Parts: sequence; C-alpha cells; structure tokens
Amino acid sequence: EAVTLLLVGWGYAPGMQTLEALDAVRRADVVYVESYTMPGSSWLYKSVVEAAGEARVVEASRRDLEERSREIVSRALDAVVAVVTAGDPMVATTHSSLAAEALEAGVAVRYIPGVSGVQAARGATMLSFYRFGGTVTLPGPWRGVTPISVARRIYLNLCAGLHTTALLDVDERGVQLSPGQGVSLLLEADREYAREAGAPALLARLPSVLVEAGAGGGHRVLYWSSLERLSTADVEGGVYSIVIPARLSGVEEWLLAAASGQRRPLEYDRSVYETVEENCKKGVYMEPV
Repeated sequence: EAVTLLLVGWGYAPGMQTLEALDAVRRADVVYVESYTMPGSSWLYKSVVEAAGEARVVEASRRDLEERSREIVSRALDAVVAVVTAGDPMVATTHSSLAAEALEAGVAVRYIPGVSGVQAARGATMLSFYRFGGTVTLPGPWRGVTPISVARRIYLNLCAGLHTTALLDVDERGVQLSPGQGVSLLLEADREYAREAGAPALLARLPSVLVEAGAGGGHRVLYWSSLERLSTADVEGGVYSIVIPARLSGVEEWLLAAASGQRRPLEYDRSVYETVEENCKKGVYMEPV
C-alpha cells in the first residue's frame, strides 16, 4: 500500500459522519486529527478515536500541517495516512496545499467529503443557493488588522447581486470571535474603506442573518435588521457564520422570513441597496485595495 493520503471531512457534530469517511479512517494506518480550523471542535478527537481505535489517532497542530507539512506527506515508508477535519477539508482551510505537495511528491490523494458547517448554515437560511457569492473571514482584534480588503469583497458581491458568507475568526483557545466584535471591526473597516473609496459607508445599514448550523437538523437562524444592530449585540454563545445578502428576491424574503421565524415584511433600510447600486455603477468599488 504505497504512500496514500486521505483528506477526510468528518462533519461538524457527532452523528454527521458519512459511512465512507468512517470506513476510510478505520482502514487507514495512521490518523492525524486537526481541530484548529474549526471552532468548538473539542468533540472531534474523541469521535475519531472512537472510529479508528484509540491507537492511531494523533493530534495535529497548524504549524505541523503548514510548517512541517513535509512530514505528513510521509514518503518514507509506504502507508495510508488520514488527515481528519471537522466539516469538509476543502472548505475554508488551506489543506489543498497539503494535497498538492503530496500529489507532486508522488503520493496518491483521496478527498473524502464531509458536511461543512458553512454549507449547512447557508442551507438553513433557505436563501437561493445560486445567489451565494464570495466568502470572507472577519478577523479578530488579535490579528492587528482592519479588514479593508474584506469590506471591498463584500461590496463586490453586492454589485454582482450575490449574497456574502462571512465567517468569524477563531483564536488560539479555539474560541470563536463573537458576532458583535467581528461585525464591529468590519464596520470600522467599512468607514475607513468608504473614506478612501470616495463614497458613503453602507455596510452597517444592510440586514444580515446570523446562523449556527446544528446536529439533527437543529439549526438556529436569526434575522438582524441591520449589521449596525448586530455589531453591538451580545448574542448567545455559538459557532456562527453570518450571511450578508444582496437584495432579496421576492420569493427569498418569504423563504428567509420562514427560516428565521419572522413575519414579512422583513424590516431593513429601504434605501441602502439602491445606494450601493449607484456606487457600483460609478465603479467606486474597483481600484483595488
């Protein structure tokens, strides 16, 4: 069994593992498990060990996969090595680099998909799958960076009529940045960006959906009339993703209202989208930054 790498998505909660993923990890010779690319992933290690046998599972750190990725590509003996990620390994992680060096280093690579929390979150909002656009990550204050390029990508989605998926950063402890803090720094970035772009700051005025994908279909979908409101809200703790929609289609307002347990008309600033539209047409949002 020549060196073979298995990039396995484990799903984001117990019970969300596919049969082939369970099988793959059981049939591997070694099992590295990384729980740093996903917040609230403490359950991961235990769940894997449970599947493999407590005799092959191995905690893998970021620098191990990023700095010492040359080892995991273990081209020393010849074996089946598995790298397990909560969610899906190709969604919002840089594990494709591991697969690429492996492929180039002769190793056979198998990508076993898993349900990612991002996909489940987008799905829970019930917004049109076809309208989702680019995804950004809102940095925590420990990165020491005001996300100006991030604000711009959101406007780029808006100009294309696409919904933005905004992920929240995670620190050392594996603690997710709170929606309020993530959005606050985003809005500070927006004010800085609009300033240099020569246009009013508009993101604070956009409605948004705060979602936490869950197990057994228990997702939580909360409609926020404006990001301004969310930026100062101390919401319940949770592993969330934020969806900042482009102007909703009539059918979408109905779908989103049902998903968030809200009544139509959904309330939100009724002039912000037309103003974004105007700046889009003026070419304001292309420089770049």
